[PDB]
Formats: sequence, structure tokens, C-alpha cells
Amino acid sequence: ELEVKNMDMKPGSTLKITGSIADGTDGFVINLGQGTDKLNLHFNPRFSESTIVCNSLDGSNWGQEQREDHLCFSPGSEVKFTVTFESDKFKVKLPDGHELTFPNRLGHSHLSYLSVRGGFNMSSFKLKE
Amino acid sequence: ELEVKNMDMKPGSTLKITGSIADGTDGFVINLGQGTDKLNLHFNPRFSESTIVCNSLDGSNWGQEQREDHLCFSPGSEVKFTVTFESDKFKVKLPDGHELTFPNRLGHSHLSYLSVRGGFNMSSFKLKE
Repeated sequence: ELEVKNMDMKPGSTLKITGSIADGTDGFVINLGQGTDKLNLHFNPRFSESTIVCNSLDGSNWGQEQREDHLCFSPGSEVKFTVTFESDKFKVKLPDGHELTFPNRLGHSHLSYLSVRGGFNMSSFKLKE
Repeated sequence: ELEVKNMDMKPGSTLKITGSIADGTDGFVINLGQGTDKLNLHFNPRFSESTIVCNSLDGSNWGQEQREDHLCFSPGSEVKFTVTFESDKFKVKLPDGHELTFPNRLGHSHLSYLSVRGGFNMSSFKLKE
């Protein structure tokens, strides 16, 4: 579902995201970038594969995935994420507290697009630098 | 201009908005509805005209305006609005504390569209239900 167009996320901006993971779901997708053609951060936790997949979309080109094990969070309840945005790296605070790092391959310096996909009902959203 | 598409706001749910009013701006617009041609709530504080004009949009037809004279919030600071959605009316809480009631001309069940226009930089977005 949710789509957020035309937000102003500059380098150093800290994004706060909170919602409920649907019960009995494969996974969900949080996307940060310029649009659906240019995705700087492809955040895709997968309970089925017990991994968190991070990638980038540039037009019709997907970059190479990076997979993170921890997969601590489970479906059925409220979960908070925190995406810190630097023009070289993305930092992602997890529910437990551990952090994830993914390189900004698109070399951009401004994030405008947020879209939640899969089994995740976003309830709140906060943008602070 | 800011847009939030593909959300699911049902009657009884509360929408709270925190942002920053731009310094030296005429006013700003909050659009609640189901599209760009479907505005159930047109929330438009006008600092110049010193009135908050409320209206509905039905495709190519604006409804009839409802003007309020309780602008008690000023440009250049963090400000908060709360829009509770009911099947008959919208109840908008103002930062000072005043509640404004505006009828739901369009009816319907489903609120899917939010967009902020003018000199207003929404920093936070939260849904409760």
C-alpha cells in the first residue's frame, strides 16, 4: 500500500517508521528513493528465507542484493525502523537495536519517495535531521 | 507538493499531523479524500485573509466554503493538527486546542488520499486505529 511522494529527505536525515507486520506473511518492503524507477534503498525483510534483503533499483536494473541474517522481528505486532541517510551509506536501526548498513549506489543526495509493499500496515511516520 | 497515496483511513480513526509552517507564507493546504478530484476535506488556513476556509471537491465542482476565524498559530515554528474522520463530519483539532467541525459532503467509506500544499513542511504523520 502506502506511497509517499515529494518528501524532503536530505543527507543526515533520520527517518522514523512504525507499523504492524501482518500475520502469516512472507515479508514486506520499505522503499526509499526518487520514484518507483529509482530506488536508493530496497528494504525487504523475508521471514520465509529468514533474511533481510537490501538492494537498489535503477530503471529496469536491479543491483546486487545484500542479505542480513538477524531477522529478529516477527509478524503480528508493532515494529519501528529508523533509516539514517548519508550520501554514501544507509543506516537502519532495527527493533532489537542492531543496525544495518547499505551503500547508496545511486549516488543521489535527496530522497523524495517512500513506498511500503507486502504485509506491512504503516501507522506512523516521522522525518527529523 | 507532498502526497500520501494508498492509505486506508476508516471512520473512527484519528489522523495527527506535525510539521513546520514556512516563514512568510500566505497559507497552506491540507487535502483529505480519495484522490485529486476527490477531496472530502479541503483544509486551508489563510494567514493573509486571517481565515481557515474549509470545502469539498467533487471532481470539477467545489462545494460551498466554510470560514473559521480562529487562526492561533504562526509561521516559523512546529505546529500540530489532528483530523478525526467520522461518517458524517470531520473534527479538526487546532494547535491551541479549538475543535472545528466540517461535514462530510461526499460520504463514502474510504479515505485514501492525503496531500500537503503551500508553505507547510509536514515532519510527522500518524494514524491511530
